[PDB]
Amino acid sequence: TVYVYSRVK
Repeated sequence: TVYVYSRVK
């Protein structure tokens, strides 16, 4: 679920 945490920024 980190894929998004890295995509957002």
